[PDB]
Amino acid sequence: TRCKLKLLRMERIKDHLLLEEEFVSNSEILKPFEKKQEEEKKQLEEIRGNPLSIGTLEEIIDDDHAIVTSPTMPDYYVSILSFVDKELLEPGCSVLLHHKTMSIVGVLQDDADPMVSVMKMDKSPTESYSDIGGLESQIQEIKESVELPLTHPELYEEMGIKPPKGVILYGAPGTGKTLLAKAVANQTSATFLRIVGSELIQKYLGDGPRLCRQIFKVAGENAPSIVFIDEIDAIGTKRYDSNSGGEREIQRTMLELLNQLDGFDDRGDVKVIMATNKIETLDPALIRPGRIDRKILFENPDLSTKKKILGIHTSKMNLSEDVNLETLVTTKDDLSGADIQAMCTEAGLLALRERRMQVTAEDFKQAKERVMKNKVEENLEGLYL
Amino acid sequence: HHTDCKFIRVSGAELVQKYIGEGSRMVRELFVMAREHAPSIIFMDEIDSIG
Amino acid sequence: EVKRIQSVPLVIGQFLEPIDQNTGIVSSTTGMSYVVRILSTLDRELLKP
Amino acid sequence: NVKDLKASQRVCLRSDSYMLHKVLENKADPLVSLMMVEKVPDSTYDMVGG
Amino acid sequence: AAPYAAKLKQTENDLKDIEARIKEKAGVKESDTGLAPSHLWDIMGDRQRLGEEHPLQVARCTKIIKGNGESDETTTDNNNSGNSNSNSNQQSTDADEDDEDAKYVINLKQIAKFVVGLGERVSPTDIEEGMRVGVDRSKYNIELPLPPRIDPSVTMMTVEEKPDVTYSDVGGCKDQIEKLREVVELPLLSPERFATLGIDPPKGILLYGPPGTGKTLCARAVANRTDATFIRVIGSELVQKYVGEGARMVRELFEMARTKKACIIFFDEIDAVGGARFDDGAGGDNEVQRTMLELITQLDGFDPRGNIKVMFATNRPNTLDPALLRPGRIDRKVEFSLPDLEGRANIFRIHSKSMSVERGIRWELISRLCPNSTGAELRSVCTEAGMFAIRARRKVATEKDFLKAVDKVISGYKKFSSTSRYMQYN
Ligand SMILES: Nc1ncnc2c1ncn2[C@@H]1O[C@H](COP(=O)(O)OP(=O)(O)OP(=O)(O)O)[C@@H](O)[C@H]1O
Ligand SMILES: Nc1ncnc2c1ncn2[C@@H]1O[C@H](COP(=O)(O)OP(=O)(O)OP(=O)(O)O)[C@@H](O)[C@H]1O
Ligand SMILES: [Mg+2]
Ligand SMILES: [Mg+2]
Repeated sequence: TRCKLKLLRMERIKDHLLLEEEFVSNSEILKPFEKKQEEEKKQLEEIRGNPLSIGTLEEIIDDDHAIVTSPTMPDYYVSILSFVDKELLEPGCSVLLHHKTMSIVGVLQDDADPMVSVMKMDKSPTESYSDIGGLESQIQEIKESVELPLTHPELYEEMGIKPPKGVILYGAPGTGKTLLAKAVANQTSATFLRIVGSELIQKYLGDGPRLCRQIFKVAGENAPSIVFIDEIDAIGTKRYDSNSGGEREIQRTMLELLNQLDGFDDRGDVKVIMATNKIETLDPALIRPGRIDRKILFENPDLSTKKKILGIHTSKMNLSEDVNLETLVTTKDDLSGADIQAMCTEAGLLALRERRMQVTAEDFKQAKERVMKNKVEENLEGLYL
Repeated sequence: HHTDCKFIRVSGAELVQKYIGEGSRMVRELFVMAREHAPSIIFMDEIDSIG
Repeated sequence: EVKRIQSVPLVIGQFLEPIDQNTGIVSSTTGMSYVVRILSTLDRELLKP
Repeated sequence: NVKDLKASQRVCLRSDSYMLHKVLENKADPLVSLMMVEKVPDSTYDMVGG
Repeated sequence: AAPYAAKLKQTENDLKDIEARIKEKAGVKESDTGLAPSHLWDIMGDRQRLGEEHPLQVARCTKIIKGNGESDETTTDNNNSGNSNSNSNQQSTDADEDDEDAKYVINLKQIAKFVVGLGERVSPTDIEEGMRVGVDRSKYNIELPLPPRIDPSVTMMTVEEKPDVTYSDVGGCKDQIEKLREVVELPLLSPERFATLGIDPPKGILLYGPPGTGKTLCARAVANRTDATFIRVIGSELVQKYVGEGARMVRELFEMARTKKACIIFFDEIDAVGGARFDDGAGGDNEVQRTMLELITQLDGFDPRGNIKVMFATNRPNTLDPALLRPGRIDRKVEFSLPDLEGRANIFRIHSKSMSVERGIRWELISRLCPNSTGAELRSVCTEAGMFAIRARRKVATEKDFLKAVDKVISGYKKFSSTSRYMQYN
């Protein structure tokens, strides 16, 4: 009771003050200036018409022009002029054009696009510094590769080695490979990119290779970063369709991904994470070792590892005096970490079933037998016996 | 009907609706719709005679 | 004068749904969403689907 | 205002300048129109007893 | 339930306050774009924006006509073509004469084709096939030529001249490397011997092999040794190909090498772009087929090549045209393959050389334990061993630190078949 009040003491006053502070300041900003900056703004608005057609800058020719490719079907030789500089632009950046006669009138985007919006996230990570136990060892391998160059680059220099680039998490479902990456990201306090690899692909053609570029482009602006491209399996060796409407799309999109990962330089400052079911849903060579270090094979919790996962859950639920910690383990045979969480959800539903406010002995025992029954084989001991 | 939840019901695999966008991205929009109009039950179909 | 407007040429679209009781949103066979004023002297009970 | 328009707000526009009208919370997609087709859920557990 | 219940609602209001706080924040951002040196750009800025002088559409020539002999008047003429230089100057039964030539037919990037005239800045020697040309917003006519394609500036990046790679940065003094020397250096020094024998001197080579061997390192190695300038194109890094854009990618760099003497044209990774066509496939492409048709003819044309050598690296020889695999394009074929024990000793010695480690290590000792492998895997053993070494807090990775690193890659191999052997006691 006393400490949840202390969270309230810290959060209510500081946070409530912060809203109020923003709200007055929006007025207050205006008042210091009354000419010069106001004037320049005023003529920016006369110059720039309403609406503005979006552009994408392909390239700058150094003579006060450029070439843009726009969602308007023909391309344009546009000029660079009015409240924009030649060096305020870089190629491949998104520009704002004048409706009447296309001209770069400045930038207020700088790689602002919807695919950027999905990718950047302001969400809170689900796990923070391995909240849920088990897989102690595997995290002390992600950390060596990913977290460790960011935190201390010096140690690699004494060693005289180049620092790693990226990790590949793979193997079993229900082992929380996608959640360890979230843990590592919160530990450092890095920039995290939840983009999903499957969100670049659509029926419509020719859109995809833009999207692959934009990932590497944004990641480098906000570096240091951790990039997670989750579920790069779907864009693997496989094909969209066996008829039509996708013969090209997977082929261009994957190839284009390998290229801009290597083309950065061999960096140890923008890490990638590829989350994949297996290497049998991807191409047999990726990009392909010395360059992609390290590879982490997830396999099923062992008796030690699954104990650890379980102890977390059971303590957050009523009672444990009824059926010993050991007696849960003993009854269970080795399975993924989802099966361990599943037994506890079912146990809780069973306490509801009885209409108890205690997880009784009976509830534990049934919940254990249920999961084992899904998920079953018996010809391991049938070949034998 | 009794829970006082949304319905939809999604019949089969999604590609079929294209009237605006494509059916690949209506899966992405499954989130946006489910949440705003929560409380929802979604009866997602796919019999799997695909096999 | 209204009746002239009602006769051909017309472009097919498909009514989706209302947003008001006198304005609706359609999408055409052109492939463009247009928010349209609905004409008086038509269904608005059997127009909704 | 730009304090009255939010991120991910659907809006109406003209077509001769695309000048805004007003805010709309009705978001129009084929999936949302699928709910219009389906209509209301029906029946009761004792109709489907056994 | 007062201890948690009351405190639950209090938790909730704070979160909602925080959501509201973020929408207040993002509606105002940082002012504006106004910069004092580009406020002076505004003086010129009003005049050009209101004038009819931009934008110019990007078009590009796709078809050349000669503007007499075209068949523009069709009165007393016949066919689709005339005399190929006259059509209205030999007859006035058309009732017209015109003296316009090299009119040219452009394509827009909307895929709409138009014939246009020529400006006051244009003459037929400023225009060509494949060259960007700017045309009006309304009624079209060429104003200013723009340089050919989107290739310039993007190609130059890929080209590095005079590599900082020799046969010290390649391990093994492999069989392929000995046949590689014969192709570049030997007919460059002395084209006399080849002439007298009555063989036509090797100048084509295709380096191919599994990934991770270092087919490229060698190719760079000899480029420096022969002391020739190096021109590189990578046809899976450079993916411009659209309607014979990649034929312009090929042409420039080949054309540049040809103006110089003592050169290497290295065409790399041509599995795509100038590679296999996908008409047969479901891809329907024959955009990479223009790149192919150009590449062949550039070679064939260059011949005798004056001791300027055309090299090829491609991963697979399955992605090549059988016209390349006729002699006079490719003459020598080298498959790169797994290095021997000492060859794998050498790739380990270079990796280890960069490291700051204890010197008491012996390179042969480590590579024994190692199986037959790719160079890229031996890069991995040193980088992995580096990570184990800092973790244990040694500033050196001992011989023992590299044996742990070797073992983990192998253990994976065991996981995919079956573990445990008879070599735990033999
Ligand atoms: N080391 C760990 N970190 C995080 N959670 C873990 C750990 N070990 C086990 N778990 C357990 O595994 C459960 C399942 O995780 P989750 O279902 O997200 O799996 P995944 O391997 O990322 O899957 P998918 O293939 O479905 O994308 C967690 O909820 C937790 O109970
Ligand atoms: N001969 C070698 N000497 C030293 N290291 C080597 C050698 N061969 C390969 N390696 C290592 O492997 C890394 C990557 O492979 P490399 O670029 O040499 O190969 P490739 O088979 O020509 O490749 P790709 O399929 O990427 O074109 C090198 O940067 C280097 O560290
Ligand atoms: Mg996952
Ligand atoms: Mg190579």
